[PDB]
Amino acid sequence: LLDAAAGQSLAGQVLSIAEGVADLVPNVFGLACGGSRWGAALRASASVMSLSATASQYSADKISRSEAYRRRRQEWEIQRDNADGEVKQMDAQLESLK
Amino acid sequence: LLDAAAGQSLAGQVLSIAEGVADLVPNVFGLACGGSRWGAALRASASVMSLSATASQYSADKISRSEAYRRRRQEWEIQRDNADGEVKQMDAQLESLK
Amino acid sequence: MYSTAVLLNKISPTRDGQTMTLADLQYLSFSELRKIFDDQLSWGEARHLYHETIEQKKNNRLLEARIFTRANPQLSGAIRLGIERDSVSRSYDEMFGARSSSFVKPGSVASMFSPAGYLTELYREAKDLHFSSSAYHLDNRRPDLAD
Amino acid sequence: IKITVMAGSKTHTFTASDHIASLPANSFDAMPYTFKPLEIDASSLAFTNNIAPLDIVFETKAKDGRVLGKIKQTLSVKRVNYNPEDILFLRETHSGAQYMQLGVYRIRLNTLLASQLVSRANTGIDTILTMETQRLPEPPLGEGFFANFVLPKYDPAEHGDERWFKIHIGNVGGNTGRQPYYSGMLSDTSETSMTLFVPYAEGYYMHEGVRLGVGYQKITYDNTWESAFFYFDETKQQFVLINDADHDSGMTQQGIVKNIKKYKGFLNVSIATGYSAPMDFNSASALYYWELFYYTPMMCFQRLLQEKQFDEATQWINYVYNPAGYIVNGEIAPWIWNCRPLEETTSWNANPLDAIDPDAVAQNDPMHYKIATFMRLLDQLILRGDMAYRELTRDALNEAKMWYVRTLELLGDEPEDYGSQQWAAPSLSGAASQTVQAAYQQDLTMLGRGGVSKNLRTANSLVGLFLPEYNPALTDYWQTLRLRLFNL
Amino acid sequence: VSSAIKTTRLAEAIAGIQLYINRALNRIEPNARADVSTRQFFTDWTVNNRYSTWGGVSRLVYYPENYIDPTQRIGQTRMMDELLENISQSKLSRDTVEDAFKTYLTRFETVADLKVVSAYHDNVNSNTGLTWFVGQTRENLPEYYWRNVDISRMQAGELAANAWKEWTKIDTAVNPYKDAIRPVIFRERLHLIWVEKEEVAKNGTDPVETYDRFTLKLAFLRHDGSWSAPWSYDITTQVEAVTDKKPDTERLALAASGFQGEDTLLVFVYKTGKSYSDFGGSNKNVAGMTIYGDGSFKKMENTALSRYSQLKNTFDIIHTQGNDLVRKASYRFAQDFEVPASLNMGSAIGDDSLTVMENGNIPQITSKYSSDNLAITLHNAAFTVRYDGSG
Amino acid sequence: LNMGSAIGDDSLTVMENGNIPQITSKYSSDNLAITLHNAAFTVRYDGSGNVIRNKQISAMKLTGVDGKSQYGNAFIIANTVKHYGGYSDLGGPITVYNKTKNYIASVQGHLMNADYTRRLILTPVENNYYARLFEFPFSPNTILNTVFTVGSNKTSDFKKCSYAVGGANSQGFQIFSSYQSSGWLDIDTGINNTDIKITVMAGSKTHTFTASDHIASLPANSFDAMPYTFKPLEIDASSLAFTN
Amino acid sequence: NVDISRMQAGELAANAWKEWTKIDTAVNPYKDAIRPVIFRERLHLIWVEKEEVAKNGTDPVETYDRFTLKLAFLRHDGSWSAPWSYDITTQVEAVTD
Amino acid sequence: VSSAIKTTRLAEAIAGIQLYINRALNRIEPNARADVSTRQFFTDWTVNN
Amino acid sequence: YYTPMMCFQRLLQEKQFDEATQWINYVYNPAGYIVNGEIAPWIWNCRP
Repeated sequence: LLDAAAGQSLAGQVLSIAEGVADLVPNVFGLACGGSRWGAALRASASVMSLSATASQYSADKISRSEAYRRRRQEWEIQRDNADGEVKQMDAQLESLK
Repeated sequence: LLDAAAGQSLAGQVLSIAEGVADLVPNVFGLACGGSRWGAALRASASVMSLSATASQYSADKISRSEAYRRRRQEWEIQRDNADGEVKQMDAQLESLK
Repeated sequence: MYSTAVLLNKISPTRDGQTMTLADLQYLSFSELRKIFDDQLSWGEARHLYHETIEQKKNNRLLEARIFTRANPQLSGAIRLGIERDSVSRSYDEMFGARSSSFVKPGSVASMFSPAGYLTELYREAKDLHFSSSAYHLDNRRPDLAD
Repeated sequence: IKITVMAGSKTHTFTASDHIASLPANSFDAMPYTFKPLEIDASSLAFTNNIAPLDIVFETKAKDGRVLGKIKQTLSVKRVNYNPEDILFLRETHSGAQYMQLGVYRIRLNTLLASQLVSRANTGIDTILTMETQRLPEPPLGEGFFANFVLPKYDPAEHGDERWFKIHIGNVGGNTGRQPYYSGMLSDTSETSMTLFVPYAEGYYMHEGVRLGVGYQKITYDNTWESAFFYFDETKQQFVLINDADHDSGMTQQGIVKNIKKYKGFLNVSIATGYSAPMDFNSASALYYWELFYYTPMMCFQRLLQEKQFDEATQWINYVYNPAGYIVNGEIAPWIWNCRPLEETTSWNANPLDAIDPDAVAQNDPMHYKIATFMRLLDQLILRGDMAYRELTRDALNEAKMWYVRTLELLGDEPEDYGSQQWAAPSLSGAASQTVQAAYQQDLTMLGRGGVSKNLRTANSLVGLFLPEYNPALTDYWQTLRLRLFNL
Repeated sequence: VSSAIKTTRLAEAIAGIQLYINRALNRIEPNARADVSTRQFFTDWTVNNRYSTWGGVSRLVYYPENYIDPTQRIGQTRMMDELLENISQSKLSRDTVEDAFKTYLTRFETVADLKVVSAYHDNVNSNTGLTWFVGQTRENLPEYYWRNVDISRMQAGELAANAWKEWTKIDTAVNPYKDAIRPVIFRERLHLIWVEKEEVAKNGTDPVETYDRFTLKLAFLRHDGSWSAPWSYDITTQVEAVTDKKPDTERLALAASGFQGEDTLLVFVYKTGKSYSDFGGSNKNVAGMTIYGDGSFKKMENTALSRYSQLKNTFDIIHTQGNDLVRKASYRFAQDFEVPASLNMGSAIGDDSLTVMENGNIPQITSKYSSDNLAITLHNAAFTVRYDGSG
Repeated sequence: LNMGSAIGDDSLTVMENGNIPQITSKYSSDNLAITLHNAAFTVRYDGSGNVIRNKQISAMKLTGVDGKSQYGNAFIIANTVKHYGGYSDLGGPITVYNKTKNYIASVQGHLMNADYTRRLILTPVENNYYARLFEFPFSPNTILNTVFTVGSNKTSDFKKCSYAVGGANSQGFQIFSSYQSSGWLDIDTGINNTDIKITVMAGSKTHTFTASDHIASLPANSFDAMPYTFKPLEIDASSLAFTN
Repeated sequence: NVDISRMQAGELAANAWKEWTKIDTAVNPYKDAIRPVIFRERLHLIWVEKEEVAKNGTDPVETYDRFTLKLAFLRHDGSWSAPWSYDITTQVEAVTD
Repeated sequence: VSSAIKTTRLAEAIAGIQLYINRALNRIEPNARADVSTRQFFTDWTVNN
Repeated sequence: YYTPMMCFQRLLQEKQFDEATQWINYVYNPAGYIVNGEIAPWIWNCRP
């Protein structure tokens, strides 16, 4: 799901750029004309920067939790190995006891 | 509450699309006419992508915290079993002592 | 774009006076089929016969599975209330007798999934990996395997 | 050194003597040959379904006779066809049904089930996942009528060596010949009854009306007045069966005709009046239908089971299967499985073995979904008993026994091994024999269409084949129940 | 080996044959039959080389129920994946599952209530190939989906359910005029083409006159499933011409056809009628555009317009018996027959591993149907012979 | 209006797909007219799943020795049947006695051995060959689902014979398989068209429509599905008790 | 909503009533022209909206009121759909003179 | 069962009737009355068992 | 070259041995490569 979130964040960069291009076209006509949003392109480039940062943060969280699960498994393996040694030690004590 | 947050994030997608449709219609009239927001539809599609990403992150947190509680309970089960063995072991030691 | 009946006719007979059937080509790869029948078949015809053979192979496998699934003695069974015997199931039993009901426990040599079954499949396909002229032929280096 | 092409019956050959642009340097290293443009008269190609093959061969042989290299290839030539009766078009009836038509055949494209689910959802979801909702009718695909056909029991004397049957359609469009319309298999125990939809348009039916006849091979009932004839009566404004019996005079598409004979092959043919067909679990909407009525309840059952919500899980799995039946209108329903495609065993996947997919196999034979659902119910019962067993109280132990006994009563008595001791041990080469494999596959292919068993019994000494194996998961259920009852 | 290790005769035979197969397939022992080593059994050697994995794939056909998972399945709908996420917690109330199911029903209604609006068949005839559809939602929102079906599977008008494909949502901000949106395939990938109508006025006129501007848009599906930024073209002159300056009272119609032989996209704009005459000259009811591989366009003249007249049988028409609209699927265009533009022969090994034939191909294949005979020309057919053994 | 389905007597027959697709109204003058269009339902011989379903219907479905049909005849069948003994549990001889033609139809699932001689034996003891009251050899030795032509009226003898035995040898005795009988039920499969009726009540008035008069097309007379579709039912609803 | 079939002699039990539920769909009706309605077996909300518009290309610029009818329905999960819109200006001017 | 396990007369009667109800509702014993098996007690058998 | 190798290493690091083999076979396979139903003459499937 976190990987999907990062992909969805990046999926809006193309649309944001297209919006800036579209809003550069004048939109009022007659004997009062104009209406272009001059900074529409600049806002679009600022938006793709924000989406890039958001996608990076989602991707970093995905990897961070993944490696946390891996180190958690490594601790479980040591616990398993300790318990296996416990059984072997006690089976040898049975030989001593008898 | 996290599940509610994810649902609310997705609940704004329909409204975002409708806003882009509504703002495509020209809004100034007379002998100087126009006023359509050309990139309104493109912005709406970009917005739902962002809302989709936010909902995905909220859902991921809900599931991650839920499984954390489950692994926490599994550790409690091992602790309970260890304590049960302690009592049984010490009751066997009492027979040896007497 | 071809007719499988005509293509089988173009290769018939299969050295035994019979109309070469699709089941007889189980059996050999597309490269084998193109090489052995390089004279009678074009590239498109070889592809058509190979594809039709595989589809016949899959359908026969499904038909056997359909019969065995309903003939399983384990499902009698409150689930037997919703099990119906097909007409093809009765025709199979008239031909093969008690075969459809001769289930074996896992771990028996007679099972189709037993190590003996795996060994049969390995031997069937690896038998012809070398020509009979070669000392590397399976039946030459180890003549005991065939018996 | 020649290039040869085959276009139907004509064969063109181009050799290095005549059609070489520039000969390459004569050496042991790479010798690239490039040819002049090859002009091919492709006018005798066998066009089957508007496509024809072109065979091209590159061959170079030394004077030894060795093939220095041979490459075979086939080219596909496709004929453009924009004839109106061969062009796909889309229509939408006033009832809301969308269908795509290619000549005679019409295929439904959409679904209208969503509107009828709203009223069901006004009550609980118990009303949505019912047999009644799964049998809801769909509007017809444009103008036409529904006709009921009944076919006889299989009779080798009348039908022939094989039990299959084909139904053909007659005077539609401009084609007067037989077009395939439906296919199936005769039953050896009872009759087979079907309801087909025949399309209609103004001027669409030819002289005497449409034909619907049945063929069997060794006979094909499409002589004069042998197929069923239908026409649309402009006066009564309804469809009429022309030849339900012998008639010295009757009205048809082209006015009155004289000698009308009853149809042959069918036991009975009639017109279903006001009939609407229930929704098809093999249509273009089959994926969404299966998810709504089977896949979703089983997913909710599994998740609740994994969280030990046993009572809530039972409610969800009872939407598809319940051994105690289903209460509809205050009565026990006659059907065994509440999921309609399972009760009717509706296949909706024609190529399950194209890839390794257990679900695809189960979609081809929904019988496996019956077993899978049945085993899931056994899993819940055993888990219920195990948790009750662990509470250690007398009431808990009695509850555990109840669950285990109910599980054992659903399974029944486990069977013995029947085929192991009668199995003759073959040699390794005998089991891998190609003749044994081919003989068995021949019987399976014949069985897939016919059922011929001349010299019925297969002479038990004629077997080196392996035998089916019991399901290890089911035998584990019996093994578990035996151990639990022993300890109790 | 030491005498301590034990085995069985069948187990040892399996081990021996497995070793022999590995040596033969990996070219370790010479004179291995290259034709036999390509059997389906040896292609799947990654799972047939072990008794455990071989048994797994063989039992799947007979006992698939041992591998069915009610939570994952090949083909699971996105809405089903959403439902699984909503009940992935550990505390599942009865009401919580009901609420999650109601969310699933909301998605189900949206997809179920789709209605097909246009179709494209990716072949020169209706005998083989895939038919692509575009759907529209009942809700008052410009949401569009797409799917396809393989009709080469068809037998007597019946189609297996697996021949169909899931509805997939288009996320690219499409706002088409009326129902003028349809799919098309060229450059071997799915494209979406539609027209949009906006209200504009001419600048510098004292009587301010507003007019409708018609824009043709074209976008394609990218490798990861996203949609590209659309190309836009002005087709106002063509729209007014074919509708007799009455776009409101007539039905503007759009048709797109892929001319793969020339790597071009043919776009037609026409007035919906009952029948259509040939294109160009006296017929002003049909206008056309040619879109090239890089997005440029060339408005069609009368000479080029007449070249595609037979495509009129794929246009939408009005039924004579009652004014019922009958849409028709557009088709890929070819002159008279479609023949592939090239064929690569590949390579082949000569006798005794002494010679090899290399780099065989026919770069150009053309067609010519004059009178009633078809001529096929193979240009620059070539191959190379060389003395070489395959390693 | 969707009627639904219903289970018949003795779990022998079922009624399916009953509904009225269209219902119209008309208030002309001061009387209300209700029309039920295309009312239909189907009757089919099918048990809801038991021994009665699989093996007794299939016994009746067999073609008679006089030639096919057997539908519309009277039968006597066992209420509950169970496997009792024998070498193996085959499908088990499930015998049905045809009263109107004096036939005995037996049904099996599998046979033990093709070469060994097999016949039918009906005996009230099971292990006593010399207590039998019926015995018929199989017309082919390798066949199930046949009919045997008792010849006389021996219903009383048939009711005496429990323990239907299908092994039936004298190579010793050699009981291959046998089944129990429990109780006995009498059924007639003949249907009268005047008894297939739809009846409606509107206050004090009662309308009755049977298959004899108001049927559009009569269905094929067979053991399988028989769908009846009626002509439009015109109902005079002017005596309804309108409460609130 | 309330179930009035429960009514006995004009008295209504409290459980026959239903909780107030908030509508979240951006409704801006003109005056009090908003009401519920049931068709297709689900709750719909229908209302009219008033906007101030002028006719293009007229030297005396004349403003007029534009009336739009909106219709939305409650979906399965409790959300509201995008409203259908129709122009009813001619009907409004006719009936209100 | 072994002689080690104990019970009471009422407890054994409850266990016996529960076993009979399960067999009757699940179509394991023939001639079960389908009309009686739809009583409110048996519909709520998920909590009355 | 670089992308199939990267996928091989990641699958190998996660012990997905069968999937890793499929990716590394895009560049090297000792058993050859099937092209047009025949074993290809080249030893390495990566052209450079």
